[PDB]
Amino acid sequence: ELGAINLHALSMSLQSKNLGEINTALNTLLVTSADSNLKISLVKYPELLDSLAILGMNLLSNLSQNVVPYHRNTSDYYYEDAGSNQYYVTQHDKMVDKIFEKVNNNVKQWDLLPEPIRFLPNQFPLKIHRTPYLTSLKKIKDEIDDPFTKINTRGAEDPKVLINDQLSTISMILRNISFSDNNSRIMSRNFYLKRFISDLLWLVLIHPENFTCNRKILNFKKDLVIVLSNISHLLEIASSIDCLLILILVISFGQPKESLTFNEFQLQWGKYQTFGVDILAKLFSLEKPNLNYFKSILLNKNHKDKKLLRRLLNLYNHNLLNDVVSFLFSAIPLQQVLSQSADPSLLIDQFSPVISQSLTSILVIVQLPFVWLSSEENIGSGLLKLSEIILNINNSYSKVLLPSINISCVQLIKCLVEKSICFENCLNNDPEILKKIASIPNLFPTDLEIFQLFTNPSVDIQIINQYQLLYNLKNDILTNLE
Amino acid sequence: AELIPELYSFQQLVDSEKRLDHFIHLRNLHMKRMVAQWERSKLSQEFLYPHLNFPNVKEEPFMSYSPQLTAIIGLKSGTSHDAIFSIYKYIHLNELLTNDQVSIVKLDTQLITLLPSSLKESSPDTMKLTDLLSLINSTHLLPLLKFNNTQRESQIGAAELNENARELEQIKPKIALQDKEITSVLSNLHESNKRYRFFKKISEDPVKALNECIASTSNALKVLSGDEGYNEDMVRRANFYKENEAMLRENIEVILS
Amino acid sequence: FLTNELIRLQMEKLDAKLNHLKKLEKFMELERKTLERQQENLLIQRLNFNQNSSKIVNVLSKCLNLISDSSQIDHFKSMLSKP
Amino acid sequence: FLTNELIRLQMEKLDAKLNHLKKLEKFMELERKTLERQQENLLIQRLNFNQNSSKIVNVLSKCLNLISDIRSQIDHFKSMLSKP
Repeated sequence: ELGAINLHALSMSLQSKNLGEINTALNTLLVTSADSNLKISLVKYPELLDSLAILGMNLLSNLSQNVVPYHRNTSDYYYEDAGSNQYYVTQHDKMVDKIFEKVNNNVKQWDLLPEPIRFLPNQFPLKIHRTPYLTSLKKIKDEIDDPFTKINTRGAEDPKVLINDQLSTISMILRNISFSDNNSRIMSRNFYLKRFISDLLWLVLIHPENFTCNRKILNFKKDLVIVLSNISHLLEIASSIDCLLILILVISFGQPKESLTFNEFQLQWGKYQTFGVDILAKLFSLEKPNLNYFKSILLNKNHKDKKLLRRLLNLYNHNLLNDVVSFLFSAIPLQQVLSQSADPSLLIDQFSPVISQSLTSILVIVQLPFVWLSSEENIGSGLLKLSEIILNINNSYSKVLLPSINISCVQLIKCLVEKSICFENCLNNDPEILKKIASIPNLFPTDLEIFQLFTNPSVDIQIINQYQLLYNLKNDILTNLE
Repeated sequence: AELIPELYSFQQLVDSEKRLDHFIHLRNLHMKRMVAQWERSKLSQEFLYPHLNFPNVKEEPFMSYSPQLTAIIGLKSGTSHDAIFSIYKYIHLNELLTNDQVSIVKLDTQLITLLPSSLKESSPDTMKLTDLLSLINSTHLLPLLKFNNTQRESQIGAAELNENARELEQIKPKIALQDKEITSVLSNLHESNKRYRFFKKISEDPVKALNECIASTSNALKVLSGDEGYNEDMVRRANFYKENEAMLRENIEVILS
Repeated sequence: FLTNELIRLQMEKLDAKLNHLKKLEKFMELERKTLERQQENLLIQRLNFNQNSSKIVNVLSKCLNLISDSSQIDHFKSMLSKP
Repeated sequence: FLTNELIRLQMEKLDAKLNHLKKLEKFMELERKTLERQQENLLIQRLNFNQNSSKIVNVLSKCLNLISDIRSQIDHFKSMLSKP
């Protein structure tokens, strides 16, 4: 609303008392919500973010430890005195006191600021919470009215819900802060913020029950993936755990039911399943020898951290990243190719290309004991018909069309050849594969289409080469089949 | 959203046929993808049909070729389209093309003999094949019942595709009605579920269930109206001997008060 | 509860049945027509290549005579480079 | 027990519907694959034979060039015979 001017509320937030925390947190949340003219600039801000992450870490911690803060019987919790000193004592003379002490009767370590993040003793990894968007109805069922709602829609008559909603509000305001330049202020350097993200993840998914309303869990997942969307730079300090966490977070969406495990999403409900692949591209483009490499180790099937990692993979039971493939294969098809026109496509088309980009990128990362193939009466590939659509569009938004179709073709050829050569190297399957490969209606654009293409547009040279080499591999497969 | 088609998450799954009708719905989605791609498949199969002109074996369109042409393809008549696709593949195989436009192709007597009168011999070029297409579309295509057959071609599959689309649309609204019924019975299921949960919880130990439902009803009454923090604690002893944040909050107060 | 579920089953049955009818009719039609087109294409190109090969053999006889007075495409080109 | 009758019947109908479904499914699929394989077969057949036609054309062109010291086929053949 109004009033509500200053920024320095951070001070009060930094303070460790329930009162100040409420007073600020609620206000500043309402603030960052308002945007008509209300934005949080950056001058000497950062202190805000620090304070925030510190607060969240401590609260979530002692929550996991199941102990209420803000109220004990200790206070001003260290030394209090006015002893024998003016300014400089505790030299040699101090031992005299010992002497004194021996005749009158007739060093420390200090912890760092935040607490540890993982290895927490009570918190030991047991598989829970790998459930899909379905829980919304759970949420409904939870939020459903019933003689036992236990939704204290009012304030904290008990501190548990207090901590819950506290963290909730913190998450929300954190989201709202994250919609501008000053993403650079958030850019992977608020080591505090990253610690917060990490441990929050490690809880929300490995969540021994302390969260009241599942809807709170949804909120957390949701604004979390959003604020991720507004990151386009490094992550994954103490990576591996965090990398797997983020993967499970994005996998949260899409309906499950070898073959593809994911019914493609009927695009009229959700918009987060978007954010998922959005991040899995953006925050994954960095070919720096860390992130890509973490997921590469995730191909496999302090030091205790490593124990954790495999500890979850077998606690997700073969391979798993096929699930990531299937997930990536959602939201593209079966609606635009089933519409009445190609214009309403362009909207979600804008969204589409990053997906194929992510896919082909991960296919640079698959070149060892597996069984993988993903064209088995599961998708076919309307990619060809889609390419034709965008082509006809070309000769009849923008700036994304040509790259989309190009990378679609590249995707096709690369996945084909990689499948073939992989099951060649293993050679655990009959040459029927070729015949199998030769048995796709969604494949190998007809040579007549190639020909007529070779004439009209004349504005697609690179694409012409794409189709050219594609058809080349096609004819090769035909020949060497016999 | 997800609520609208289904709610099946867990219901105690008593007489768990819910997995089975689940599978039924799953296979419905299967059939959905099936029919979708089938429509697309029929489209694709059609695609070639308007563009083919090979059928000769069972006005008359096969126009004869030139001596140059019968020297080129060894075929005497037919359509220009077939000949031009042939020479297209000819350029492809001989690879006389150039790729810096690409339609510039290095001319050869195998070709230039198609137009030797204009003194193209003065310049064997690497020129636009389109120029040749323009050249050989009437320059060497010249001359020197089965009307029913024009019927049995591309139009067939198109028409049957239209029929299939029409009958699918015919059946659609019945499906819509069934979906309405689905939603209805689902909501009824849902309410009945709530009731059963309530009732069995009463079966458990009616004392606690009664107390809790009563208090919740009261709380609902209040929240649906103005709200007050504490219904009680006129019994001072409890909430004050067993609580001390009172002290600190007070302290904060008196400073201002 | 079980009553309502049985009703759901009835609905699913209706759905599946109508879909089955669609499947049978439409797809048998499509596959029939495609098979016909395919076989037409097959036999027509068969006889096409037959006419071709015959012509080629005739040309072979001719060029054989001509060279002598100066598949088998192998021996043809062999004698060709030989001359 | 009429209930149990109904239940078993529901189960059996479920099984039968599933089986019919999957059978017809795979059946369509294999038919499609057959048609496809054979289609591409025909395609490459046509390709190779047009290639052969063009090939022998280039061959006989070379031969005509040698003579230095279908209609056009028999034409050049008769011309060579006359030269001989």
